[PDB]
Amino acid sequence: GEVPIGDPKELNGMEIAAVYLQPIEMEPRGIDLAASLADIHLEADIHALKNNPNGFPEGFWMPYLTIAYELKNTDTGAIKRGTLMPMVADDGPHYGANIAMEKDKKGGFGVGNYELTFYISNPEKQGFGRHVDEETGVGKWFEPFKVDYKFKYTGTP
Amino acid sequence: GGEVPIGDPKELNGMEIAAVYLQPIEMEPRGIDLAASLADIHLEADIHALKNNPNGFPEGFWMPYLTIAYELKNTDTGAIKRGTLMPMVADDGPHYGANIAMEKDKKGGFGVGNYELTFYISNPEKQGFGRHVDEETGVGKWFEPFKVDYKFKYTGTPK
Ligand SMILES: [Cl-]
Ligand SMILES: [Cl-]
Ligand SMILES: [Cu+]
Ligand SMILES: [Cu+]
Ligand SMILES: [Fe+2]
Repeated sequence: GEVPIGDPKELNGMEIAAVYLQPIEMEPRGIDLAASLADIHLEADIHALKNNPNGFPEGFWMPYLTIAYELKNTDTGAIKRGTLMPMVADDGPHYGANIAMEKDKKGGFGVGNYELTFYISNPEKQGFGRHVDEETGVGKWFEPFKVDYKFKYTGTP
Repeated sequence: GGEVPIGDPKELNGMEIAAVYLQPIEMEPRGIDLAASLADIHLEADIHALKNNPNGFPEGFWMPYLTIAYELKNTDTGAIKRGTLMPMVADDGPHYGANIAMEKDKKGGFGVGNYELTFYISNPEKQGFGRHVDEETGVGKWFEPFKVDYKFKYTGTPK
């Protein structure tokens, strides 16, 4: 089961929530950190709100986002950064990454209080287009932004 | 509107794959597709998950990160052109599309007539989109690359 990370945020036509679960195994291999090296799988759950201004139907997954994360243990001061990758699981597409916590050879990423930040850029950064004609067009994309969560990490689930 | 349907939708590999066309559409960012003023149609592949999709996509969801090549053939004249459909969004949602010169393309016989359209579709892994494969959260293997074809009569730009 998935453990909630903080409270979700609504902005820029999107619901942006974070969860973690046990490490997963991803194909293609050699991209996501291997499950045996990780303690959690971190997911960003990002879906269109009602009346999304960029034309995405309510509830649709928001694709082609560029997303980085920053995870800070506020007890130890340890900070790490990485990027979340687009992928699909049994419960649909998301952006995810296996992450070493206890297993991080640097130390300091064990059980404790955390701050998580997502840094998110719009689909155009990856060449995704938008109609702009009168008949079928949609509005401009958001500028890059961050969202912050606070959570307690209680150990590899 | 709306979109002019091209042939009949196919249901294959856990997806509905339909083809439609509209008038040329103005797209941002500028420069990455053919300008509207230079085109006669906007061609789209309309691709969504069926129920019981074996790759974890909920019913109705747009299928993202597909690589989609098209071949458009005028069977009357012999004219052929090939291209890629690019992912983008319109007010009614995401699709794969391209502006295409028909009558305006003086390099071939792309006028009003009988057409065959083929899509060549590769799965999202070709673009590095991932899939869980662990027992707990994993999904089925991706489909191998495949083709679908449609026949339609092109009658000119919608007007
Ligand atoms: Cl929070
Ligand atoms: Cl057909
Ligand atoms: Cu994942
Ligand atoms: Cu389009
Ligand atoms: Fe999930």
